[PDB]
Amino acid sequence: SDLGKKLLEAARAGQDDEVRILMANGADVNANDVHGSTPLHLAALIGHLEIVEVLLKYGADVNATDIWGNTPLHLAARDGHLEIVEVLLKYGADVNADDTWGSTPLHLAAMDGHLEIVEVLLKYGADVNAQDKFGKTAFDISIDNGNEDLAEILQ
Amino acid sequence: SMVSKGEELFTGVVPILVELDGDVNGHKFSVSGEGEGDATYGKLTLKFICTTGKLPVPWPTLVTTLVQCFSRYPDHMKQHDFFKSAMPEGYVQERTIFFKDDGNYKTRAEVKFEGDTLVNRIELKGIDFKEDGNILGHKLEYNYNSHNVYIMADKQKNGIKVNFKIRHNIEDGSVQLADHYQQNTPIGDGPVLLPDNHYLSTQSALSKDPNEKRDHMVLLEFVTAAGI
Ligand SMILES: [Br-]
Repeated sequence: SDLGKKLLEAARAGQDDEVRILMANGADVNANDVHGSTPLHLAALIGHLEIVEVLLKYGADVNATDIWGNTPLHLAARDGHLEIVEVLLKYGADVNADDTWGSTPLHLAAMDGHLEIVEVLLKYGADVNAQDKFGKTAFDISIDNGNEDLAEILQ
Repeated sequence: SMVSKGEELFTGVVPILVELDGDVNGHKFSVSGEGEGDATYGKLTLKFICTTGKLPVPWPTLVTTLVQCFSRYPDHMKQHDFFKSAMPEGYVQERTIFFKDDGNYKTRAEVKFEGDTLVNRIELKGIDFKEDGNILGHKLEYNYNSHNVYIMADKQKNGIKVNFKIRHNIEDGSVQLADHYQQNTPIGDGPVLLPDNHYLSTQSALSKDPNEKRDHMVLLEFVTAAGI
């Protein structure tokens, strides 16, 4: 919207107090920009856990997708934000959501070398046999990157 | 892990300005663009307008010409982000683009900060375009493919180079290749880290604004680095 634009900006800027103010004054929790990015995408992106929680409490869609196929879990997994991965999963994030290239959060987390995030994704039923559109599983990726520790838990 | 002086400037959302002065087979035109980029997300949001009237070439032919400093780089690769690390004083970007069975563009651009805004100023020259053909004849579809590009250090020239092919879709199912030869050099004169070779992956969506009378293009992009 308008109140929605303010909210997208405050979320991305990591201004927690502004977000709370906007939310209690009735801002649209599921506002999005032209890319389909929601405030929850943005707070997960920058790793602001308290904001992620506030937004979930006020009815944020945990599975909102941008036009590139990114959910907030994709962005949190890619950027290495473990507690945010945990909370998104607990409150219903689709662990096997595919972006445009067929990448699941497990692929993104494996590509960036984020071991603890991979362990949590697996705990929540991440598919080790899912292929992206270059035909690569997360396991194949970890081998390409020479990462013993990921290869061992992804086999 | 590393955060260079120039990387510090891209932690937030950054306003963008693009100015292009063009000449193709003698047809003069100008394009201006505005919007913003978010290098942490890896996204661009831009709107471009032809200020001279009607664009004498297809908009898709201009996309590569109209700021790779907005690519998202993983933490382990931040020391390889030449583009952001050249800021604020910026870099020169030079291309020759050969359209197969048709003419070519030559571009020179300066990308740098002017105040708080990242500004791409371009000169473009096109020649030897068939009046019949896909470009001047405007037979390109209004869309854009996803492309990976391989970024290479060039020690001898103290910069980087990129040689890539763009596939433009034509009305009747066929495809028009555009071979890009790119060279980038810092404007600063100090010592500079040249990157290890790696890739940029670009996705692009072209659209129109419902309320814009002028010849324009809305361009959204999503860009990530990989391969180290
Ligand atoms: Br910001």
